[PDB]
Amino acid sequence: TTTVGLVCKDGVVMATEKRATMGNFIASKAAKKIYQIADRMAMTTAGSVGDAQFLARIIKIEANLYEIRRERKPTVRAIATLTSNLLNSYRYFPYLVQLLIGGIDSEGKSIYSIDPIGGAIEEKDIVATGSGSLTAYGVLEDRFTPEIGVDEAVELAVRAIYSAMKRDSASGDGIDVVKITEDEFYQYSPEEVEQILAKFRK
Amino acid sequence: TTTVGLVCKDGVVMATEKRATMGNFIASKAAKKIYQIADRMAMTTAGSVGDAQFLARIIKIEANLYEIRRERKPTVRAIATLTSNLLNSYRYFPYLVQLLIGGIDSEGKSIYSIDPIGGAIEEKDIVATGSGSLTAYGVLEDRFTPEIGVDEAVELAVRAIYSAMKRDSASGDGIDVVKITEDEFYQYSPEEVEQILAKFRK
Amino acid sequence: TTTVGLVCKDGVVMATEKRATMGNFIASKAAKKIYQIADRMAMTTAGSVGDAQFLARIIKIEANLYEIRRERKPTVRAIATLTSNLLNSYRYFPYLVQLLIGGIDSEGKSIYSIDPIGGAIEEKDIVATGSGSLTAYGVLEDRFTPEIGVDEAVELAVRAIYSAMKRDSASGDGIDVVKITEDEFYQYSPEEVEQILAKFRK
Amino acid sequence: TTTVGLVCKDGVVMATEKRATMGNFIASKAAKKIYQIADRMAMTTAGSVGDAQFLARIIKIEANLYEIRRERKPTVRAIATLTSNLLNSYRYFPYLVQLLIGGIDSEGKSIYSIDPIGGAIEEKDIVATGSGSLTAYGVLEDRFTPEIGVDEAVELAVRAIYSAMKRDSASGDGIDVVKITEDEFYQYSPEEVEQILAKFRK
Amino acid sequence: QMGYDRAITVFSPDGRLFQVEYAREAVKRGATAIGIKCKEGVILIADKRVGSKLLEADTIEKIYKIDEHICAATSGLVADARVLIDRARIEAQINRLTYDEPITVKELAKKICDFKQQYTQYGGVRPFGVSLLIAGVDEVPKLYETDPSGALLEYKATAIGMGRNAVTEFFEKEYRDDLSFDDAMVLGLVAMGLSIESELVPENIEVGYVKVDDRTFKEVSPEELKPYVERANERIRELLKK
Amino acid sequence: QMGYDRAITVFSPDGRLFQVEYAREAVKRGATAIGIKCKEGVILIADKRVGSKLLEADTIEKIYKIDEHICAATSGLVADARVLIDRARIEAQINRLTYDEPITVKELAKKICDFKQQYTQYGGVRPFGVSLLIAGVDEVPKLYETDPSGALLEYKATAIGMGRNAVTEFFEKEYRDDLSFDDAMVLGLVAMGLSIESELVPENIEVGYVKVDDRTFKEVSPEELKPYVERANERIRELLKK
Amino acid sequence: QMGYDRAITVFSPDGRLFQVEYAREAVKRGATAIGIKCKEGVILIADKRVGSKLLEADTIEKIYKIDEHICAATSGLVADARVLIDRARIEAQINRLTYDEPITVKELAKKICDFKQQYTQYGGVRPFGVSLLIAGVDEVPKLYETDPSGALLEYKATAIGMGRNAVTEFFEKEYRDDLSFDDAMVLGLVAMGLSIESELVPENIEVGYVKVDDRTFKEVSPEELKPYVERANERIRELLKK
Amino acid sequence: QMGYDRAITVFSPDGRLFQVEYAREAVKRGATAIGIKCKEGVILIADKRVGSKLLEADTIEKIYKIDEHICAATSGLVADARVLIDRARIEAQINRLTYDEPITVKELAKKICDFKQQYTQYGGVRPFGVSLLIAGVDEVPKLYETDPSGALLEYKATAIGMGRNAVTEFFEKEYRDDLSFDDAMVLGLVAMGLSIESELVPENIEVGYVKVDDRTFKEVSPEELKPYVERANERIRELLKK
Amino acid sequence: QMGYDRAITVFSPDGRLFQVEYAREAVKRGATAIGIKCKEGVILIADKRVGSKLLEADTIEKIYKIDEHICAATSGLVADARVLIDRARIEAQINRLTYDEPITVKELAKKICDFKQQYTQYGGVRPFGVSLLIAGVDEVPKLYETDPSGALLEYKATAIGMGRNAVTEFFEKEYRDDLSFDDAMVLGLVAMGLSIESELVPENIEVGYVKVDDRTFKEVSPEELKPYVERANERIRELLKK
Repeated sequence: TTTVGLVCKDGVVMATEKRATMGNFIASKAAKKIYQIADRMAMTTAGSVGDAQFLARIIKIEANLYEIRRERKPTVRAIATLTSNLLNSYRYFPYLVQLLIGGIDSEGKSIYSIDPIGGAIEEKDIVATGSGSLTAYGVLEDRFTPEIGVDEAVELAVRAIYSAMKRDSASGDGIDVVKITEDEFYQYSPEEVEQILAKFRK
Repeated sequence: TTTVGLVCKDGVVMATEKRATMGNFIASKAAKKIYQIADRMAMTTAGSVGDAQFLARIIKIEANLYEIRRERKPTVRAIATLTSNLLNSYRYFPYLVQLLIGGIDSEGKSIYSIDPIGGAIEEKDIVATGSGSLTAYGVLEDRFTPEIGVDEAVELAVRAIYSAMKRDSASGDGIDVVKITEDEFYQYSPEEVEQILAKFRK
Repeated sequence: TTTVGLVCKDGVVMATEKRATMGNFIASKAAKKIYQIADRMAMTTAGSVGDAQFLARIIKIEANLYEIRRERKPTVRAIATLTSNLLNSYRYFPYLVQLLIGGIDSEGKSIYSIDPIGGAIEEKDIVATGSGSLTAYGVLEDRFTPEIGVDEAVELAVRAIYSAMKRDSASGDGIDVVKITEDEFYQYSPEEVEQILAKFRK
Repeated sequence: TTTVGLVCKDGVVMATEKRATMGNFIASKAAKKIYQIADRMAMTTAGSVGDAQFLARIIKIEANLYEIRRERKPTVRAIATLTSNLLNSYRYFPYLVQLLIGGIDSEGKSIYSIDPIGGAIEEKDIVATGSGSLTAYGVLEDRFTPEIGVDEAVELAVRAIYSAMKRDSASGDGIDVVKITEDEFYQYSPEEVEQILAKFRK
Repeated sequence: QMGYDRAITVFSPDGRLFQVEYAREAVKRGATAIGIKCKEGVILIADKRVGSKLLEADTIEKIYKIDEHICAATSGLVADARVLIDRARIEAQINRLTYDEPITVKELAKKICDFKQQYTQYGGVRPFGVSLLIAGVDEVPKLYETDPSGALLEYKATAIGMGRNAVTEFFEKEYRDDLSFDDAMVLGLVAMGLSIESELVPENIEVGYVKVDDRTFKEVSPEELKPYVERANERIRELLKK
Repeated sequence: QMGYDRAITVFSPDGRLFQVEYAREAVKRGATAIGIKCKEGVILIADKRVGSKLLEADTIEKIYKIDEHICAATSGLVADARVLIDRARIEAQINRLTYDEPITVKELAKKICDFKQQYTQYGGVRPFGVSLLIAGVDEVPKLYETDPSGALLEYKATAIGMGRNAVTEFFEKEYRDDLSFDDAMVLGLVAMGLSIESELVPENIEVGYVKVDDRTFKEVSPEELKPYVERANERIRELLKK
Repeated sequence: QMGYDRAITVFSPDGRLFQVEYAREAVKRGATAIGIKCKEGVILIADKRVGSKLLEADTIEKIYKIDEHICAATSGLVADARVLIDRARIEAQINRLTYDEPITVKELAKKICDFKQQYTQYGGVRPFGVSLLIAGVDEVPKLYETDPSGALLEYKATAIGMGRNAVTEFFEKEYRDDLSFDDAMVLGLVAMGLSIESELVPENIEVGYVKVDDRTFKEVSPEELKPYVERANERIRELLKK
Repeated sequence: QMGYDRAITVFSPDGRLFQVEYAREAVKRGATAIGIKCKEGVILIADKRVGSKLLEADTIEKIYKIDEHICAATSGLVADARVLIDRARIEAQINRLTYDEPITVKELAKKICDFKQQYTQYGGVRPFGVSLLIAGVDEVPKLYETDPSGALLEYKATAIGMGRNAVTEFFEKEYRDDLSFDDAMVLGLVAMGLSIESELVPENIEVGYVKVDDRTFKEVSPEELKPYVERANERIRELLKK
Repeated sequence: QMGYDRAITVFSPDGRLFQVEYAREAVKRGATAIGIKCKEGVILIADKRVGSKLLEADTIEKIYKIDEHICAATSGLVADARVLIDRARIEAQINRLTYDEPITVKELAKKICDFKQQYTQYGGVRPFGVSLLIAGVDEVPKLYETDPSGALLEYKATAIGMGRNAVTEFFEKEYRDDLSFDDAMVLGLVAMGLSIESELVPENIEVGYVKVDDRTFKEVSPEELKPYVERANERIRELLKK
């Protein structure tokens, strides 16, 4: 599994692989990995499939509850830290997922990288998370400009998961890319993206 | 062990093996592994027999209880969410059954898989779960049209399972097919199902 | 340990082995392994002797409470299902026993088999959980009929545990069989039974 | 995975190596793994990002609490002793961590080492701690004088870990130093630090 | 005096519980409900007439499916109904969870009585002042009344609520055990109509039943309801010419 | 006079509990229930007539099976009776569970006395209003009475409720230590007819019994009841002639 | 004087509990809110005029988000509303957790009705002296009122507070079930005008709505409300002439 | 009245909670505390007067730091106030624990309303006899008042305490919505000079504030207090000749 | 007045609480205890008068030890003081546990007063009826009076007990914030001699004091009370002639 993150100045783009592989065993075919926390906020998970969906629904519900309480939308930081707190409370259950929680809030664009022991940290650069992560970081940091479209941003995130995939048997296809352009919450979804990576072949 | 779910133009069909063998143990050849949750909702279990049944009884009691109390029918989404919460909370008494809850509801037709570790993912129109899964995907996709009839679907469901049982030395000779055509909830059951694959010589 | 059970044309007959060991002593010399649960209700058990002895006392008592409370004798379905909850509880204690609970009731004649993790399941034919179960299923289907009498049933049941006697280390000669015809609750006990396995000779 | 710390004569200087990696995901390499408890207090952790930031949050919240409730700036020992008590509460899951809490208070300048399961013990002007501990002692103690200012102290800490870095294999590139001279709370971060060490290593 | 009436723990020199006695009168304040048993099933007729035209005429519902084959009417406070019925719904399914078998009409009605019996013995609480009629067919048809006190009395036709007094007198002469399902349905709306002493309209009353050829709760639409209410209205007219 | 029925944590100046004496006068505000011990069995008769003819014959219907050899009838609140009776049934099966010993008639009555005394002593709850006749043959015939508070007294014939006093006075003349099953059954039917000041009909009482020779509960059947009405009524006519 | 309102646990002899009929009076003394249903969504309209100009002009609030598709308004103490609205928001969101479907207007109302009724039964806690309006479109537009009793009443149009009695009579004449979205918002803006006996300025009313087509809660901006308010002023002034 | 004022649970037939009005007269026993909101910052001015000269006035203070941009003031029991505000300190800190982001002034107000509400609801406990003035800037300046039950009113010029009524009259006239932070500081000392009924000495007053630009708490030391008080005195004396 | 003094959960119509007022009369009933603060320390004196000689000549204990530099003294209910100071002692130890630093007198006083306020909240628990004068030096000397009401007040000189009022009027004239350590204790001895209106002997006073220069509480023997006692006795004599 691998999840990638990057900060563009027109938006926040993160990506997933939705067909995660054990090594040769699969039980997915449209298995969810991208969770819509708001129009400006996303949770992209790498890990176990199941633990992430259970954790995502808790978080979605409280994100809305929090909007309604302060009459003021959550920051990206606030939802990241909420998940850190939940993860430690439920460490007496076996819920293991490493998360990337990113989006847009009024302070700007930012990403927070969370591990299942807690922690949220600001990165306004490259971030990636999982065990396709090492390969993924190699492509991404070099080809990062922080002055990049949200159009030229999707091509790079694609490229990153793709390189990981051809040197992992743990990451498969299903490649989804989410873009948060500050007008809408667009999910390109597997179908189109599998054809962008078709042309990174011949 | 294996279970399949496909969505037709006018129905949903799912299937189980109805005899479960593990080593060379037979605990009954008339055992239940098929649950009628509501009118045109069913639940099809893969995994171990006994945790399927115990967990199952409870979901039925919920299904009535939510209908009565709201004055309107539970969706597939309503109970899919419901099972996944129940599985995550009970990790003092976990259950090792892999569900596929499907049927016809107000939203239309759709089938969600619930992992034995919890969490509800949705599969678009094809899904296989269990050991027989890898081969089963390719069995269903071969004739698959979403405008496949209930009649051609029930037939199609039988070949996916029929590949899994003969290949293993610890799978059963029993099979159950569940048809949900909205004007019926037909339970094909071993005798009727046998003669469909009696054409395939084994 | 193995159990068999079969439903007759006018009653039900169930049977267990005798001449077994627990620790370093014989665990059956006049011991009960078929317990009378209600008036025309029984339990045959395959597993831990003394856990099965203790569970009989509880279920027996709750059957009487249903009868005394509601002025209506219990159905087989009631009782088994209540067993299922208790087995679910007793995963934190030794309590592994494989249970068949059969008899006559308002719905007619039936036997529900309750798994080691619990799960009632209908059988209106023959059932046997056990370890001798597969061999038993061999012998059982051969003279089973739905017009099998209550005295043609006792032959069959003896036959199977005699073929399983050589395949297990817990089964000797002279065994328990019970007929429950609704105008009888008659328990043959070993002596009669030697004479019923002397019609085969051996 | 190493920390050092030294009293100046006009502040507290502590340093932390950036890199924490778990598997193929680098948690920190570009991001914070040093935390602000208070304005005049810092805490450096040798160990995991998740455990460090979640625990630090606690120490931070009771640090602001102490200050507000009692209208008096906290002593170093108060916070120190408080972190120790916390580590007693959660001791059932990994919380083992090597901490230095220091900074300034009314009685002077101090740094206190908290042992991983509890306790707090003190260090006059030189501490280490970490896995590079042996190597760091040689460096800090050698170049220490009793007239040691803040300027050459931030340099001194960089040399101690970067010499450690070679005897370790766990430890990799990047370092954060913090200077709490009382008039500024600066987090130097890798970029400044590497350029200072461009003379003391090449 | 009189009472000794400001505690629930106190029995007065009468030997009654005044508290409890005040709460049977709180049933009466709630709107009428009419229960009627025949040998072909059990019909339950319930008043869903509340308010002028500020409120909608459909007002939930008031004849709640409790179980698969058991339904109940309420009389007394609607607020009191909500909570007694929440618990009642759960209990109906609870029997199915632990036995996987039908709940008895006798047994449901006893444990609906029991919840409030708890609230009658104990000193920290009041019973709800509500009387539910418990009508169903598990295997023979039965009609009971549950009482705010917690008394369980099997009826064969009855009323409770506003119409309690009115309908007993009516049923001394009219109620027979050789009546038809159709005759019972019609006779039950006449009874209700008498309670309100007015002409019926089929839009502000709901009739549901458990038959013995079904063993399932059913409910009779308002499009269906019209002819039964209309043959009722002649008989209300005869009565309101006397 | 008093104000010590206002509590149940108190004693009055005569050292009495007036709360318990008005829970006693709740029993007297319920329809009678009568017990007879003979030396051939023990026979418990309790009223089964209630309300208007629009209530089933089989509306309470008091003489609940508790155990295989123990039946217990009631007088008082039909609401509190039910919970007690259910508690009586549970206590008897607990005894079976923990001993495999069918509970003694005496020891069952004792465990009931103790249960109702928790509810007498505690002030956050009230004492029951109900008196039960606990009856059976453990290995000799026994009839006890458990009181509103839970006082255990052994009787050889008793009654409880509104009918109570007349039937006591009657036994004081007629009842003989030489009594047999046939005579007893007749005797209690006569005794029930003085309470109600009117004839008996077959189904307007229920009678349960435990024989020595069976040492098991059997309910008296209506048809078996019939010859006993006819003989009992002989004496009834004579004693209702003024 | 009474003492039939000393506690919530003492019924009146008439069979009513006085203390919730005084919590009903708690709502009236607070200011008005009107919920107005059409066939194209629902509108919710509430006082914000409160006090002089010391108080903030846009003072927060009567018009609360429950969800982003179900809204509520209150009358009574805005203490008992504030914690109750905290309880409401959680309650809708728990439904969203365990069903991944939004709460229906009817189902949220039922849960508030149970919640209220919890406090009503114990003597150790008082129920809220607050009433709530629950407005949504699940997929049928719906309007309810949940009482301080924890009773559920379905409404075509409803009002609570000071202006309750004026708005009722007013809608008895004018309101129809086929009013447009535009008509139904405006109609209730006259009624709201009448409730305070003054012209409506856009800074003393907060108005939100749930539309059927969107199914998304949206709040009417001060000056976007201004033309709807302006058309209402003609009729409100007219009617204050009399 | 004279009974429905002897508990926090009872309502009156006017539907007033008199225990809560009484907790509010407790507020009026305490010294005046004054808040102004302006668009460049918010001002908190507390009375810090000592009544004997053997008192040490550093702890007669109202002003409590809560968050690093939220200060607050208090009036009511001294006792009630310290425990309440300590809860609020924790609550503000907790919010930073689970979100990593300082608490909003509004959320803190909702949380501390809700804390006081359980204590108004539960009969076993009395309410906090205190109101807060919660003043901060979160991104946009805020001023709240909490009532003893937990009710929330957003202000723009306000006071609680003895002088409240007169301070309310003062800001009716004087307080304008265009006063600079400097200008409004003096105006708020003129409001405090009026209510205390003589001119002020900086030793008997304490000022704290939150401005928008600085977004910090500071506390005004007696050196930094004087230029403002000097301006204020001039006008405080003039209003004592009206 | 009535019914505003028989519980702790009720306020008066004026925002006073007459129960809590009576706990202040409880402080006033007992013996005087004086605390006098100076710039070199803080001197805490409590009357060790005995109303008989049979009473021990060092009666345990008019001056308690809480920490190594913190003491307190009592007036009012002496029963209560034992309990109350046990709490204070554990609280100073608890802070040495969790911060390794002794407790500041200000924050200690808050904690003790909070424990009091907690016992005000509950309806079945009455508050401590005792005032303690907590004295210590943390950085500069500090003196606090803790009241039965839970409220703290800091002083420059103070008294409590039946001599409270006399010594406010006395020190008001006489106290100055420029006494030396010796001059401070002597002036405090004069205050004790005034209150009791007889001369002092080392047997009707217990003195301890706290030095800045030692940061520690030390306890004064009868021998070394003798110089201070003689010097003081002259001023007292002159005061009891006028």
